[PDB]
Amino acid sequence: WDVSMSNHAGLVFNPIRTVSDNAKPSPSPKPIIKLSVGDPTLDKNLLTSAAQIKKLKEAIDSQECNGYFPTVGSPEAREAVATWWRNSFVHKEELKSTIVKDNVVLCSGGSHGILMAITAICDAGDYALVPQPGFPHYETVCKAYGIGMHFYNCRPENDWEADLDEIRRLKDDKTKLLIVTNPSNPCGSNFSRKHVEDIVRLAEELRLPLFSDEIYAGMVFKGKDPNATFTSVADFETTVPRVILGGTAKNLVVPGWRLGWLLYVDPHGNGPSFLEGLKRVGMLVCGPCTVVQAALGEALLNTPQEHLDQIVAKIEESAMYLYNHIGECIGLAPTMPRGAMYLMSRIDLEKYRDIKTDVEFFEKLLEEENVQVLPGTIFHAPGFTRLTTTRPVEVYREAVERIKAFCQRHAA
Amino acid sequence: WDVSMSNHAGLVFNPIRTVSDNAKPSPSPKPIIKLSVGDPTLDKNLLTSAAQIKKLKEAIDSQECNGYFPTVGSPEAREAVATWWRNSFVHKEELKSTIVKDNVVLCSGGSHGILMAITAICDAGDYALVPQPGFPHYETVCKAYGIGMHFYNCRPENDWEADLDEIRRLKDDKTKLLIVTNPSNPCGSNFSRKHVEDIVRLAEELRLPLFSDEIYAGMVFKGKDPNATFTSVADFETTVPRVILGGTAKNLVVPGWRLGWLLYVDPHGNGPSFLEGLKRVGMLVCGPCTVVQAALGEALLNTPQEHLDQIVAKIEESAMYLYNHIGECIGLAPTMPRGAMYLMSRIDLEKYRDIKTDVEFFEKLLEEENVQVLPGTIFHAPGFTRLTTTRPVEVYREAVERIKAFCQRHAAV
Repeated sequence: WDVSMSNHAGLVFNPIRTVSDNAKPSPSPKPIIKLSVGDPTLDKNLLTSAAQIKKLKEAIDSQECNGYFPTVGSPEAREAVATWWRNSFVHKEELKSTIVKDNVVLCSGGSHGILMAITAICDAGDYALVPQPGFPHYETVCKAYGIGMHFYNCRPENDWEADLDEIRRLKDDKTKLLIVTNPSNPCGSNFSRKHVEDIVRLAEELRLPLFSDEIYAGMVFKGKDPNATFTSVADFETTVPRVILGGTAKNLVVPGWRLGWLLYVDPHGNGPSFLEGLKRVGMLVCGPCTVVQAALGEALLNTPQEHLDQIVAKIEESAMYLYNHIGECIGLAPTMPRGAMYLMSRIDLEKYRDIKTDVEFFEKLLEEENVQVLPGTIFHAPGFTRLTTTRPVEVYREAVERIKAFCQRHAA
Repeated sequence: WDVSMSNHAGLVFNPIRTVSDNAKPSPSPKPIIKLSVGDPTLDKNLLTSAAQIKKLKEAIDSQECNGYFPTVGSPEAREAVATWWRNSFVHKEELKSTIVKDNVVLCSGGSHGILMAITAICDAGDYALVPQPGFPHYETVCKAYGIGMHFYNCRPENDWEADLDEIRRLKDDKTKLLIVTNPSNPCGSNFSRKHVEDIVRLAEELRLPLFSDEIYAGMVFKGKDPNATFTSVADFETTVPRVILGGTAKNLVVPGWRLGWLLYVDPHGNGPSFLEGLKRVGMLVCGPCTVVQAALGEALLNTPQEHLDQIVAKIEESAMYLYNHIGECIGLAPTMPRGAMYLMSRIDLEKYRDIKTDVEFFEKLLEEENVQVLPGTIFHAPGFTRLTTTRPVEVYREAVERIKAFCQRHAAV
């Protein structure tokens, strides 16, 4: 008997889980404080809309939403996605007619959407432009499908904006896709209208289709500036074929319902094969849970904008509290979180005597204070650490007290 | 601007969708009758359990089931699958210990389960042994990943049993997997215990992990033979590492909920890479809907057997109506359905004057009587036609009448 795994399976790696699963249990007799899990439902402080809950129960009770829906998603669900994106993130009235239900492909959460978007257009040997720090799943898909990766930087000095010139010099004859993430995981950044327009213009110039992971669309803190807003790559006049990832996992706090979508925007028809590929690849898995698709119209169009706003407003409160108090710990210099559910902090390793790496920082902090953060190395950001900002303030107060004490202790 | 789809996306093909979408709208005024659609929820004659739906609503209201669950599935859901399979299809007492929750990997319906099984162990250039007539998704996944297929025959004359000597003659050095389906789509067959045991023996002789698609597990008619029973590949003492596909899509008639599972069985530990491959491949998509997973304990372990049996009993009544009347049409010689939701009928094309293939039969019957069946060539079985059997008896009474007219009209004297 000589049974081995495939090479395809052999190449599948999720850095976040590897570090998590391999974390040694802490000897410290202190109730663990996890700050590394990007799940917004952990404390029951952020709830999903009542409109969504109610419709989901009615679709189940009607017994007419249990059959097979088309693999791309039901017409009704696809129209709700088109309508919500149009109304919410498309401000120029002339571009509103470019967002249509027929260019919407449903998927089984964000990870499936990513898998579909990359493998619809890239073949083994082809290259994708991926951000760093960046959400680890782009690399997970590329590695397993033998797709090359060119990492372009997002610099903390410029509020995590992308190094447009680095993208420009890296592009080559094998590069078929440009991936951007905004708002960002793990940076917690929110691109300004100018920076998004420049990314779109660069794609145009470079002749690259654009995959924009906009799953945190609209989750922008408005407390420190009520004029702050989200800029979708959909709100621009351009000849660039764009594929936008959206979903309800983050803004409606139901990530386990595995509902997300791919929105293709290409009014001048420069990449119709992209959309065709998306439909082809979706036929391997066959779409998301139909009963959840039936509730989507209601969830997006019948949920008051205030419910969405209050979720973000609670995050902001915890994000701002965390940012203010983390700075106070020897060696930790936080970047300002503008939205999403994360806070990225710089670790000044020279201010410690035993700690030499961001990974080492993670390891010792967990071991001594039973506080779990993620090492920036996982996201291709040595020297930084990722913290979640979705837990109640009371959790961070306790956690920062512990991080402080540990920081003072390892100080040089 | 040169945006071209990848080769992977360009190799993805679904024969059922192609035929259905390219079907010409019929000129006949008679209301359309579709016997081609494999969805059991169409007429609302088959309903899912109250236990399942209730727990689903309770899980939603609780709001403790909306977060992330491990990608292999929640422990509770994995325990329910292990417990329900042990309790239903594993009869030898000593073998019950071999079915455990840690060897269960949840997935997003059957289609996803097949994708994970085939790509977890086969690379481009490797071959898999695939049945014919067979469920198209095996080929869909294989063609798309550049995995070669050795087709083995399931013979109509032997009750659609797998031709074991042809399997043995096709196995080669690149062959990494043996795929079996039972009960079958589209044959409607149910393997006797004896035939399943030789499938297991042959898998052992060729040293090939077995992937058994048992999504219709337990859906066997008990009206002709009351001693009839489903025999899962789990119920045998063997060295063969087995991956079994199971789900709620067919027995609990909720296919759209996208819930299925892979059950790895390998007590002598001859292929642990296979289970690991399953966990790996699943990290790309990240599991099924958590709210659906949270209702699975209740669905399998709290739905009375009477409900499951009653669904099969209604399918059986429609299946037996179809079988006893389809044979009255000139040229249609039906094989007998033992389970699942399908009926496979032979088409003796020599008995007609204008009809040469089964695709012609499909098109002309559609064009003239507005009755849509599936051409057997889709499943790699020319000269046959697949009919669904889950619709009410009234649909078959009118459909047979139109087909009998059609066949008499094109019959060669």
